[PDB]
Amino acid sequence: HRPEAEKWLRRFERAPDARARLVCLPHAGGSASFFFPLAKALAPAVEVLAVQYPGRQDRRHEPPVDSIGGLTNRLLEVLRPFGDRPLALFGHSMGAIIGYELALRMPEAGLPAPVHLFASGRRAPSRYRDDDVRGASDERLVAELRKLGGSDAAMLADPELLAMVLPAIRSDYRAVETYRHEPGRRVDCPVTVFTGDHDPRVSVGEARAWEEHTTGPADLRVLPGGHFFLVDQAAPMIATMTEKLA
Ligand SMILES: [Cl-]
Repeated sequence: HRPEAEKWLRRFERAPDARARLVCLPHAGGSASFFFPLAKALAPAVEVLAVQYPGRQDRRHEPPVDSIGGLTNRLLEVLRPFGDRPLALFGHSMGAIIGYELALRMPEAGLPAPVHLFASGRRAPSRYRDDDVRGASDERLVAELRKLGGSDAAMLADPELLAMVLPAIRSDYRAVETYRHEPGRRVDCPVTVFTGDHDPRVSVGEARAWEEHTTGPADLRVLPGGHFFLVDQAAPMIATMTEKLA
């Protein structure tokens, strides 16, 4: 079971004396490797556990888990062994939703409550939007990922890997857009929200609205950029996260 569980997590920089572990949950089309710089930046005080969803990179042959709830169910089991220190969650876009669902479910699932939720690039769970005004073409979604460079973009360049990963991007996209929150629910931990100032799917009001999803303090940081603002704006985010986790 642990060997299977370990397929879901990558520890790019062991931090045996970390005061907290930070579970990092990528966007649609994003893999664990997205958080390699963050693991290096937060160690030794915080240990990053970067989540590898089925269908990603080394898991490319596994069918995507097709719903937020299915991902959450599986991740709850993955995170069982980390109750010896505080656990915090960070997610971008789809990852933000999975982070929120994990935080809500953890106590009834038998896991200690998380100490903090960082929600990046995502409107509050209660905030509804109809279909993207831009549509969601294969070309746009792949182009956004290509722009980021790194390992995920390198994969997309190979037409054989592209053919396999495109349906995973599509599955992820559909999972997030079909996701519906359970009305009335609130986590108990602090929520710190990061959003780009021109992400067309996250208004400042929708980002502030994360306050309706916690009984604890909610914080909002608007950073310059679009949906993937967090790449170019990594430093102040890391600074804020370090401060919050200290
Ligand atoms: Cl996403």
